[PDB]
Amino acid sequence: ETHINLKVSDGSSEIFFKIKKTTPLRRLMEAFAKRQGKEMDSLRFLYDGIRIQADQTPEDLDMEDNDIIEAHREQIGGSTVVTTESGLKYEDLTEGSGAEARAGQTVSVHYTGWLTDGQKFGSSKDRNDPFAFVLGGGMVIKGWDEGVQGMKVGGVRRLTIPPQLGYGARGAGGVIPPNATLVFEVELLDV
Ligand SMILES: COc1cc(CCCOC(=O)[C@@H]2CCCCN2S(=O)(=O)Cc2ccccc2)cc(OC)c1OC
Repeated sequence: ETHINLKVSDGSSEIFFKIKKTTPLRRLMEAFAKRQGKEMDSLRFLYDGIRIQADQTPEDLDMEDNDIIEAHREQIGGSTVVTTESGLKYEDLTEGSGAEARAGQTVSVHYTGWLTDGQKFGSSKDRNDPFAFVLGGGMVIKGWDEGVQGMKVGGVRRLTIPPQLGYGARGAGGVIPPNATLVFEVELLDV
């Protein structure tokens, strides 16, 4: 056999590939990162608990048909996920500089949002149009009004938003179903 099938899983997104055994894994890794809107740089791919480098081939790693590659985010700065009283979770992927965003300020952000199955349902980067709103003003979902408070400019924060802080029993956009937990990465551009 010259080719094998591989599954890459990050716990949410799973993507299936068929790769020639002598092909470097770079293209597969890039494909998985692109599907999440992310750069390959912000991800780590493991096979049999060992990190894969882009130049390595399935042959190099003795991979077999239907083997699994696990995908993770690694932030060099570390990972601390905080649960709030409301059940919101936040994780500062990057901490910003300067003053913290406060309720009542108009902020400008970039964001991407996904379902817990990894499906991207929206991004400001799609129209390359930052999104502005009045923080704590009730014009965005509750999880955002709560979760963007405390961010600093240049910060990127990952919000995990339970449905009562999102779209609840209604869902939205022909994409988000009832009772869906939402994941956003939000970049604070200005406050
Ligand atoms: C369910 O409650 C509300 C929902 C909205 C939705 C419009 C604003 O959108 C958002 O809150 C979020 C965060 C800010 C960026 C855009 N989104 S969004 O979730 O990505 C919008 C979306 C796009 C595609 C499919 C489904 C949903 C506005 C609201 O206020 C006018 C709401 O009431 C507080």
